[PDB]
Amino acid sequence: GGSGSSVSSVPTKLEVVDATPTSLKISWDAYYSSWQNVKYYRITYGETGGDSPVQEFTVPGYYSTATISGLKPGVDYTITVYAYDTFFPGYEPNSPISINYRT
Amino acid sequence: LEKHSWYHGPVSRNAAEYLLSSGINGSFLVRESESSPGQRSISLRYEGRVYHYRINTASDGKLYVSSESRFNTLAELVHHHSTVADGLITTLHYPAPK
Repeated sequence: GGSGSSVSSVPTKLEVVDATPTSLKISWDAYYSSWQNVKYYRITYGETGGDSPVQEFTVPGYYSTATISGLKPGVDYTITVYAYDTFFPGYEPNSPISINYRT
Repeated sequence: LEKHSWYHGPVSRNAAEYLLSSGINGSFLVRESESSPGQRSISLRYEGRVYHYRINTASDGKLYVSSESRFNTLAELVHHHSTVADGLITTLHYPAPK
């Protein structure tokens, strides 16, 4: 770590509020609650460090959670939430938030 | 393309109304007409009603819902009417889920 002092894993600002073997429900209620006038979220997810397909969908800016389904049980996925406060063509936000997790 | 969060492809008026059924003020989608292929419409929720607007194409190929405000692309039109209602019942705020 260094230099006599501590090292931590980076924490996630996402919460997993529901889990079954093939699905996870994530909440960003405690983060994009502060960053505001969100129009929609784009959620992406794929097997962590996999060759696997990265799937995506969008939900309205007033949602606080989304379900990710069709997962492999017990396999680690990386889930990333992008908040969009504008529809301006070609805009991408500065700081998406993510989590690594398995059912 | 249907890459955009607000674009839902061919959806009838009636199906559009049910899609907005659980939305709030400013919920909307852009769809293709089932009865007039090639034509596009905006469906927008406001105060317990759904407002349907035909998107027009002028002869220079620009798109508009209000004559004063014409754009090169659907994305520019949506961005514009998300900023200012400009003839719509309200601003485009939340795209119906996708």
